[PDB]
Amino acid sequence: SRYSPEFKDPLIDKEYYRKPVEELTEEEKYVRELKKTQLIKAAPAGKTSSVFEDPVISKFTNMMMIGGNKVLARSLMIQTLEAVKRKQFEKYHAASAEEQATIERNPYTIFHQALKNCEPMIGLVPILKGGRFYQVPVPLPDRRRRFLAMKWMITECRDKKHQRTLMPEKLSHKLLEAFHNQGPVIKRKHDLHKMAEANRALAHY
Amino acid sequence: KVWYESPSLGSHSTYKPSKLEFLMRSTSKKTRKEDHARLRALNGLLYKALTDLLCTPEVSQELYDLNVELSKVSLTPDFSACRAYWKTTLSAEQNAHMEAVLQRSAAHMRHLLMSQQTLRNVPPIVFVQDKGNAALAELDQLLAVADFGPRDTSSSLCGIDHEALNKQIMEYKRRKDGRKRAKPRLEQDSSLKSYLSGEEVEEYECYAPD
Amino acid sequence: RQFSYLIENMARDCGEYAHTRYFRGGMLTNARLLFGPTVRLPDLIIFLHTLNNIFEPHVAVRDAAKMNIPTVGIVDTNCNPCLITYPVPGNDDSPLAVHLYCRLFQTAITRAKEKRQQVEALYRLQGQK
Amino acid sequence: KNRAARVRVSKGDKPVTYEEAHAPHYIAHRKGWLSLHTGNLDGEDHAAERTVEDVFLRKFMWGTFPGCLADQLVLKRRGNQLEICAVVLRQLSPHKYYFLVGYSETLLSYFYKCPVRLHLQTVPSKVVYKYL
Amino acid sequence: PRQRAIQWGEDGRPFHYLFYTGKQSYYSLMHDVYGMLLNLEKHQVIGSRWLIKEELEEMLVEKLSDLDYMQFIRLLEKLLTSQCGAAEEEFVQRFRRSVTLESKKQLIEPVQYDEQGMAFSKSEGKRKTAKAEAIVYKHGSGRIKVNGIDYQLYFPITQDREQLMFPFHFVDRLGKHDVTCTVSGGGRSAQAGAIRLAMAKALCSFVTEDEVEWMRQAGLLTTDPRVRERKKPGQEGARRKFTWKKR
Amino acid sequence: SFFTKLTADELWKGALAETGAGAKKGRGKRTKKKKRKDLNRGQIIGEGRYGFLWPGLNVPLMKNGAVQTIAQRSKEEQEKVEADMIQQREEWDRKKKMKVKRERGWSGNSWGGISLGPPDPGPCGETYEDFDTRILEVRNVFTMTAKEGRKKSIRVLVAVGNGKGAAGFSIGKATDRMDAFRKAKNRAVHHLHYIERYEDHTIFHDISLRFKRTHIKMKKQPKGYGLRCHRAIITICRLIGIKDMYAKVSGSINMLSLTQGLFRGLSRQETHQQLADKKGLHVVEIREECGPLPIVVASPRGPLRKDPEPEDEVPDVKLDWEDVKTAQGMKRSVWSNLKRAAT
RNA sequence: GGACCUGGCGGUGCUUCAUAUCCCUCUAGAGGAGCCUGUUCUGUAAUCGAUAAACCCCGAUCAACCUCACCACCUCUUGCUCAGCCUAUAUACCGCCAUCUUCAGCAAACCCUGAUGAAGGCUACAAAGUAAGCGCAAGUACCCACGUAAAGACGUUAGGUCAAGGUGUAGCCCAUGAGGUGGCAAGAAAUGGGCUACAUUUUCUACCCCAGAAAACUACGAUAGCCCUUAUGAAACUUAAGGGUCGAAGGUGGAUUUAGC
Ligand SMILES: [K+]
Ligand SMILES: [K+]
Ligand SMILES: [K+]
Ligand SMILES: [K+]
Ligand SMILES: [K+]
Ligand SMILES: [K+]
Ligand SMILES: [Mg+2]
Ligand SMILES: [Mg+2]
Ligand SMILES: [Mg+2]
Ligand SMILES: [Mg+2]
Ligand SMILES: [Mg+2]
Ligand SMILES: [Mg+2]
Ligand SMILES: [Mg+2]
Ligand SMILES: [Mg+2]
Ligand SMILES: [Mg+2]
Ligand SMILES: [Mg+2]
Ligand SMILES: [Mg+2]
Ligand SMILES: [Mg+2]
Ligand SMILES: [Mg+2]
Ligand SMILES: [Mg+2]
Ligand SMILES: [Mg+2]
Ligand SMILES: [Mg+2]
Ligand SMILES: [Mg+2]
Ligand SMILES: [Mg+2]
Ligand SMILES: [Mg+2]
Ligand SMILES: [Mg+2]
Ligand SMILES: [Mg+2]
Ligand SMILES: [Mg+2]
Ligand SMILES: [Mg+2]
Repeated sequence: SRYSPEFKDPLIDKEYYRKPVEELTEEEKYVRELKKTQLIKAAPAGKTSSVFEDPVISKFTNMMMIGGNKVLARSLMIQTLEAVKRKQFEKYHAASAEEQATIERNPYTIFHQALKNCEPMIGLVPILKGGRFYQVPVPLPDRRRRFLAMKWMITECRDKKHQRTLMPEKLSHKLLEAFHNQGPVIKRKHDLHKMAEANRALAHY
Repeated sequence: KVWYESPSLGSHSTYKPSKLEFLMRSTSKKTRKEDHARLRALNGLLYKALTDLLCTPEVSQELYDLNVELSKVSLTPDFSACRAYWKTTLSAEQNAHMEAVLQRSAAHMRHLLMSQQTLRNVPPIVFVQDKGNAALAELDQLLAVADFGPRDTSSSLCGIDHEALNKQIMEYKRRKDGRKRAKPRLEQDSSLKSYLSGEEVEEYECYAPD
Repeated sequence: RQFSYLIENMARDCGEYAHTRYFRGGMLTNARLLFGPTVRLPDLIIFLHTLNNIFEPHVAVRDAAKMNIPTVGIVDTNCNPCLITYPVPGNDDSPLAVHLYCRLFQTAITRAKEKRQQVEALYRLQGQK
Repeated sequence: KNRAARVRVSKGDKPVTYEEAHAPHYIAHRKGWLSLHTGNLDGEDHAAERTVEDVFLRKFMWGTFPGCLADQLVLKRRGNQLEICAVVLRQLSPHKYYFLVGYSETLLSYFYKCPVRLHLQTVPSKVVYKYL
Repeated sequence: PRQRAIQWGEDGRPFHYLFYTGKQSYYSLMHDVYGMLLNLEKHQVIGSRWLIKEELEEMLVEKLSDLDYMQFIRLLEKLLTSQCGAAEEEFVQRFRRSVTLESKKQLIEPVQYDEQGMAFSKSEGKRKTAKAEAIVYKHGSGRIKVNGIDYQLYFPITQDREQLMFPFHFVDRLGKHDVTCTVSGGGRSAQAGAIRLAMAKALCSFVTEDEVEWMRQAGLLTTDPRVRERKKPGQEGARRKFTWKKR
Repeated sequence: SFFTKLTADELWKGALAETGAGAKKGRGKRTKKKKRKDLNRGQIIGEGRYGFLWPGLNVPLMKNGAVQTIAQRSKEEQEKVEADMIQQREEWDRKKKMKVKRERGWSGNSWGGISLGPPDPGPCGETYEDFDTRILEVRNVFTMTAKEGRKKSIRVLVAVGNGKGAAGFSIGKATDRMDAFRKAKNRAVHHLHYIERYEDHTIFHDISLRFKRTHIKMKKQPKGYGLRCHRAIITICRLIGIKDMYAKVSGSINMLSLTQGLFRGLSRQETHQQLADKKGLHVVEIREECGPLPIVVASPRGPLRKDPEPEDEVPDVKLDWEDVKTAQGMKRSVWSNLKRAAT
């Protein structure tokens, strides 16, 4: 890294700075006087203080990026969010006053809940025993569960089964499926859990 | 002494196991042969001290009723922490009670351990519930919460790469169609003969000299 | 080390030398390398304690004999006086004992240096006349 | 292991000069260049000819002052002037050094068609930087 | 090298009473510090650092071990905790160096005035090979000109425009300043980064001192040192190696 | 091509092949070896095949007060210059071939007994010209090493002495034999024993001692007896200054044990003056060549006892069967009392 | 044969480990297709060297003639050279390097312990080690004090190179030297590395990111084949560029495997 270990990561949070002094604790008062003597890394081009900043969608965009083409990756993302919103406005206008209350039209709420429905609680590890391989179940950390939900969704949309369908239509269709606990990605979660139940007797390895 | 060796020269040295000594120590220095012994035996002493406190009611009434048993006690060589292990109970409900009382007792127990002036300097003691196989326990907690959804070759056999072997043959078919070693000590030298042969390889300054 | 400070002051005051610190291998037997080819070694080494901190003889006792330097030493009942040239059986632990020794040697040394100056001065005054 | 122009360590008995003691990576850092001319600057010509001349002059002076050179030559070119600066020993008689200076300056001036001057600095012995 | 002159006279007697320790200067210092700690008993941080071992090895003109240095520092710390007087304070400061505590406080550009009397500040920024120079006016409507062009025409990519928004938004000053900046070199993203840094530095002239420290801690006033790494010979890229041939 | 030529140092470094895998492990042996020759040695600047005489370079600049001009030796006189240089070349080769040999030791291929000269002068203008050095043992020690396998080092045992009672010995260890010689001989001069000698030619009394498994029995002898001792003892006795002694070495014949065993016994011998002082009596020497004349060799410095030494009718001293068997004519050996060179 | 020391080894104990790494985990690949290129094998009258790690777009930042050292034929003999030899030997070498090294050690001068045995030499509230050299480190180059370069001893593999040049030893001298003419430099294949692809995050065009079309047997896909031009050259079925024609395998690739903080 071109940053010496002395450089600290920047904290981009407007609220963190406007917080009054009186509310601060003696520990939080020390952290603030300390950072005034520390070197701070330049803020990356990715994240800003904008009110529309979403770290989860920004991460999903990077996991879709091919060969540093962020413009294309982000274009696909915003086209998916627009395709999700238009599909829900079409379902909303076609519904009755009672069903309309249950129809979600916010694509960020759908995107977040769609991924949370795909996160696998437990996973498997390929372990070797006596020249023979047997998988072992293990709890998954929070980072790993969130990463696997985004990798399974992107992998499913890149599958060759989809013929000539553009990515914003594929991803929007899969997100709305997972939002309703349906789809291939939800099945992958269920299969991983079901396999991790058939290997419970192998938890001692 | 016994078959167990006790030859150490600095046997009269006053052992100083403190956190401050570790900082004032040569970095090159490595633990000597009988240096581990004092650690192995000092760690055992901590086990003895802790075990008596648990079974004596005077130390604490709550601790005595628990009847905790110490599985293992091993201090650290750093002199910063001490590792103590107590055996868990079957009832998870009962496990919570023991850990809670032990967690609060530890702070006082440390001062009680300082009552042994010989062992006065006691690093803060860690207590470890003996969840020796918590992998199944943690896995089974998630495994009940987890959502499963709606519920419904020969290469090794022989031991040789028979495929790879028959691939090299096909390519071939297409193409065509001891000594003595001298003892080192007895190696002969001629340095003395060269030495006895002989080995002979045989002022004033002026300005404007002439 | 209880008396390191006291001994260093006594040496400085009498105009002599003190070594109360960790004794490095070869200070006496390898002095020319450590100090230089023209280094002058001590003519007399006085041990106020003949044992090191692991209760073994101070290495300089052996090394003083190797370099043929006479040694004066306070020798307690757990010490080995064989190689000490002028041993003095006495308590080496009590501050009153150690303070006494430092006063006696300091005074003996200071008196002998003043006596040397008196004799020299008299020998010169008488020489001219 | 790199070999180029590296006087390898011995038993502490091999005297080396300042130049010999510095590997190539120290060129322009701790040691300068033994020849200075304009041929290797950007946009300059005749680097090939200046280089051949330098190789000859070093061999010529080595064999013309045999056993006398105490260090590498320093070659300086200004305009059409060629200056050869050599550190020599004090073993040869001064008459022989004046003969060889007159002879070498004349012969090299006619060979390379330029005014050539030879500057000799004498030292009692080879200057030792360190004993490797 | 200031190797001390011969440490003895013609008669061969060393000058210093601790000569035969081989470390007379170090042990003479330890002796003086230990003596001061005794006299006090009989009587009874950010600004500076301790000198480094190589700085002690020059004050004493001797070679020191690492543990020798520690013992001397542990003895000075033990002297501060005591009720040290003025005489015991000049001595400790001899071994306290003035740490290069130049504040991390950002330097504020001067506020200039144009022919019409409008206050503005000027600063510069660099990102990769892009170099930007920005003029931030004290008062304005939120207009940004990049090489004479509207920022949304110059930066058609939405991410580049967010970078220009970041400094003003973070201090709640969208629509309050006019900017005219010039940028050359680099690509579109690097130019957006260079303009971001230039505008942030110039904007520091029109915000409170606390706001300038908040921009610093948000990473808005630091030049990004991340530049392209050179390719090395014998490998495909700056880090990528050629395929290790199948054996 | 002129530009492909190299210097003599470059040419010899290649031709000699002293650095290389051959010379690393002595993988190559050298019965026939390329020897470096300095080819600029007898060469005069200005002298060439054509025989030109350059004024100021190879001939004098001024002759008869006038500057000399360029001249060329004629074919006949130039031919004699070339011939003279060839003879001077073969003459230089002949003189180098001649070298003065060194006297062998106990055997032709043995290092034992060879003199190494005096120890080197100390740093502070200290000198040991009066001391002679002798080699007692040169051993090749082989050390097995973690990464480098079997390595070869040298252990040397040397003795030093001035011939007047001051003598010592030291071990030397170095990779090179000459370095091991320098270490041992210089160290030995700092570990000198003083050995008392009776009449500066023999020991004061018979000495019988054991050091480890090496037994040494020494007998005081009269003048003219010579050194009839193990060859190593002879070497050490010449360094000490003992001229007449018999010694027999039994058990292990370990050179180091024998050397330090010998010095231990010679340094703990009681002189006649010490005997007189210890017992406060006269020490009276009876010589058969001087008849019944009593020769007082030592008298006590302190008071002289008045009570005679008790006369135990029979002494309880332990005897050597070899000494007794010889005195009784029962010792038969073809190897005893053989004629040998003066020692 | 006894005792002991060192080394090696243990289907030897314990302990802590590798940070783009031993395994898992992350990203893009290789292994499948075509093509380019090296090597092997085979072929040919027709080089040589590298060739497990540490060879395989390697000596070559480069072979149509030349280069060239090869083959066939012909020719010259004090020969471009006070000759010549790309003749053998890198297991005689210098020179320049690979490799562990993505290491931290190496070699001297002393001192002390073991009875002056092979051997050993550290404790910081310190118990025999030490004044110097080399490497590391520091410093320097590049945009910093970060990073990347550079550096990296001794030793290991008789590692590579006698064909860069030089050279020891041995050999040729009407020939193992020198010159001319023409010619080989292929593919039954196997394999390494790379390139381009298999497409929809794609294809074509405009633009350089607010577009319009294309989108499966007239799609994606050859930098291949064939044909014709142009460039260079004395010489081009041959080398390169362009155009035309042609529209193939390939539908994202088993074991295995490379690189990256
Ligand atoms: K072993
Ligand atoms: K592939
Ligand atoms: K080589
Ligand atoms: K060669
Ligand atoms: K050769
Ligand atoms: K490939
Ligand atoms: Mg005592
Ligand atoms: Mg390298
Ligand atoms: Mg790349
Ligand atoms: Mg013989
Ligand atoms: Mg392939
Ligand atoms: Mg080949
Ligand atoms: Mg080959
Ligand atoms: Mg080869
Ligand atoms: Mg190999
Ligand atoms: Mg041809
Ligand atoms: Mg050709
Ligand atoms: Mg040929
Ligand atoms: Mg080789
Ligand atoms: Mg710099
Ligand atoms: Mg650096
Ligand atoms: Mg490098
Ligand atoms: Mg370095
Ligand atoms: Mg080989
Ligand atoms: Mg050759
Ligand atoms: Mg031929
Ligand atoms: Mg097509
Ligand atoms: Mg084509
Ligand atoms: Mg043409």
